[PDB]
Amino acid sequence: PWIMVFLVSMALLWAIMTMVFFLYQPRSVSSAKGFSDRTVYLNWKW
Amino acid sequence: GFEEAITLEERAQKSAEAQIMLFQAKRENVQFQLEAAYRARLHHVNNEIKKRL
Repeated sequence: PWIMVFLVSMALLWAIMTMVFFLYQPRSVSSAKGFSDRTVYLNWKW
Repeated sequence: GFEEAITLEERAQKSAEAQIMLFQAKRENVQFQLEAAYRARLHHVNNEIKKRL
């Protein structure tokens, strides 16, 4: 049954591929230190 | 970061208020310069009168 073995093995290898694809830890370490310098004071007239 | 951004906006508003102070000091300085030039021309007139005497 080499044809069914080939099809089941490749379907399982693709299933393992899409299991690993969603195996990640989303690290929300987006620091907001840029806003400490984004604000600019109003320029005067000289 | 959000609290620091709020305080920086407050500092910007205070900078705008001190800009108003700058413009008032500008017009005061212009009046000071004009009055000082009036004093010099008064001094020049008095010095010339003393020289004639």
